[PDB]
Amino acid sequence: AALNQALEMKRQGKREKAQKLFMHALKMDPDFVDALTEFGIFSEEDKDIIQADYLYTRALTISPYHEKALVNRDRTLPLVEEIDQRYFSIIDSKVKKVMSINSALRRVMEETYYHHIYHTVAIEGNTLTLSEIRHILETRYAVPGKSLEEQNEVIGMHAAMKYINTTLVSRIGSVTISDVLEIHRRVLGYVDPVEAGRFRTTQVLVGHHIPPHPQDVEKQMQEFVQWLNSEEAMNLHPVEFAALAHYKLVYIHPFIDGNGRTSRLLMNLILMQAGYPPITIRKEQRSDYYHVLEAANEGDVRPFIRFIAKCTETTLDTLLFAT
Amino acid sequence: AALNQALEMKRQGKREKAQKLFMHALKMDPDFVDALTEFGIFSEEDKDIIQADYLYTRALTISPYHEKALVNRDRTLPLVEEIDQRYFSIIDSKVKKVMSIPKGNSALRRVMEETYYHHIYHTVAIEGNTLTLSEIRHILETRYAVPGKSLEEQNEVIGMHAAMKYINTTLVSRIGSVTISDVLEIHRRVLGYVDPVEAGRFRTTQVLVGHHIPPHPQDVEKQMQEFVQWLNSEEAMNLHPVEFAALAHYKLVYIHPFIDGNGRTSRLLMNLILMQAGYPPITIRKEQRSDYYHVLEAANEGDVRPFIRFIAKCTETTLDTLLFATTEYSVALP
Ligand SMILES: Nc1ncnc2c1ncn2[C@@H]1O[C@H](COP(=O)(O)OP(=O)(O)O)[C@@H](O)[C@H]1O
Ligand SMILES: Nc1ncnc2c1ncn2[C@@H]1O[C@H](COP(=O)(O)OP(=O)(O)O)[C@@H](O)[C@H]1O
Ligand SMILES: [Mg+2]
Ligand SMILES: [Mg+2]
Repeated sequence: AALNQALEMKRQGKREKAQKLFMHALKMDPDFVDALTEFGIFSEEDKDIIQADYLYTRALTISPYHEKALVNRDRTLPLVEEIDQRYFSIIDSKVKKVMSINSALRRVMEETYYHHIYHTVAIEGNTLTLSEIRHILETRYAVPGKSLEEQNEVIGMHAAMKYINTTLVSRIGSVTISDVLEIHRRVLGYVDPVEAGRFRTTQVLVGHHIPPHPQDVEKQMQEFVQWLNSEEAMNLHPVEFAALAHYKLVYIHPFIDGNGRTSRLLMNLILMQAGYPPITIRKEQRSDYYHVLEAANEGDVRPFIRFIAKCTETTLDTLLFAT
Repeated sequence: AALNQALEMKRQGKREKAQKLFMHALKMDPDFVDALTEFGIFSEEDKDIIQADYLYTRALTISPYHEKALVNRDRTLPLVEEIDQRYFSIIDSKVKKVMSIPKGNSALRRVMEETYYHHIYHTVAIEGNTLTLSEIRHILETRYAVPGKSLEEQNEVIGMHAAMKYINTTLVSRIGSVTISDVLEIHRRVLGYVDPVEAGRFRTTQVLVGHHIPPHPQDVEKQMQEFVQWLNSEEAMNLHPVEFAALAHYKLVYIHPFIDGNGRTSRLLMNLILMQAGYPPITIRKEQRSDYYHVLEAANEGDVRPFIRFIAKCTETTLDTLLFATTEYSVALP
């Protein structure tokens, strides 16, 4: 198809030109095995083994026996497992330096705390500025010309964080379904006190994703918390555990609202319980954040795991910048 | 004691003077049987049989056999029961006038909206909420915050409206028993936007409320089961709607089941009882805070009649307003 033009293009370079044809052929058919497999060998020439591997894996989900994808995938499968293991051990070092450590650390933590709220709420259309958030929380006085729902999204954010940082981080034992609802009760309670702290009673669409039926939400959550307390989960790297817990909850979409915020908090609880600072997915990463969630729903949660790892690294880089 | 100075002073008039000595003797001892009886006799000379009766009723709670109180109390016990029965039948006529209006009527519809925001203004303002009626209309109509006012105050308003909506939609028209769950559902909305953890659940701690120590948090649940049993009893349905409402208001206030928002739920439950009997929702105005607490104090002390009467005067003033306002718009509106 358009693939052959990219292959001829690929020769003689104009690679930026070959990329567009590969990308266009992918838009016309994202399940085109020969385009995936050839675009992966293209991605490797640019030293992008992680993306090359993505495309060989997408290809073999569509065509399990495609020889060209197979011989490449066998090759990159564990090369990528190492590359990924390595990134995690790089994050661990930055965590050590941070946990090695004060005047300027304490100062950073606050600046950060209000910055987390600004980003967790802003990502989904909340128009409050960081100064307005600091105002709402410090003074307890409303902000002029801004909706009450927006300001109550902030109060609940702080109420929930307080509760986690005080009642759950230091606590020993199993993470319960009850804790998750307690987080949600605070997260959403000031905006919707009837729906906060209880599961979805209706079926919904979330982009192109239809989550479990409200009849199934409770079992899917019991299975989720079983997993959160499993050895399998505690044997993961905290970053991979956190990212998976974030995703798994988002996939269940147990509440009618405030799912993304509880997932980001649960993720930060998992991380903080493993001695990691709380991560912030910035407002500006919404497009990337949804692309990795889409690829995850499509079958590969690694880019989501990697997305959260780059968020983890950035958060630490920002902390160590105050050296 | 100082009673003898009033009594003598009372002779020769100088009543205003007499009153102060009676009031002072009452401040030094509110349980002085002879000062109560003499002051009741004094109150009748001014045509105040209801207050005279209060004083003889009070005296006989302290001294069951006091002859002077006793003979007066028989005279007045049932006079006052008639006077009270009569006021209620006067209120019924005014309700008939309100409920004799076509109800799609343009003038009333304006008054019903005005009264709604005015109720919220007063039910919240009575406990120090500084929001003005215009700020309340703003918060609810626009959904935008009000500058320079606390978020707690604006969330007290959102929860009142949320609760009133729920009552007016889900409970007024509903048939059957009023349950303990409905009361919590009201509270969930009333308080949820201010305290989402405590809203919809009973007190877990013991508290003081003025000079009143309510049931222990261990006892709150049984006291509420007894309360809703009473709300569904025929004894309660045989009362006049006004007396039933006022008693339900008081009984809940006495239990004080929640850590906050008790007064508001009681005023709402009171308005549910009334609305279920075909009465418009009444408003205890913020300017009546002092009187409202005095009648609750007298109730706690042993006599709930002044509280019942207080709510009846609120019922009458609400209707009077409604009728007058619906009549002013009948002319000046098209
Ligand atoms: N296609 C999708 N697949 C899976 N999860 C999704 C998808 N689209 C959105 N989400 C998730 O839904 C969240 C937004 O839903 P919502 O329940 O209203 O949470 P909140 O109120 O915290 O923003 C996003 O943050 C994301 O985590
Ligand atoms: N001494 C008292 N005796 C009986 N009830 C009282 C007393 N003091 C206060 N109350 C009741 O308590 C209410 C105020 O308490 P609260 O639980 O905080 O409710 P809210 O915040 O809605 O007003 C008053 O409206 C009144 O009904
Ligand atoms: Mg949302
Ligand atoms: Mg109060």
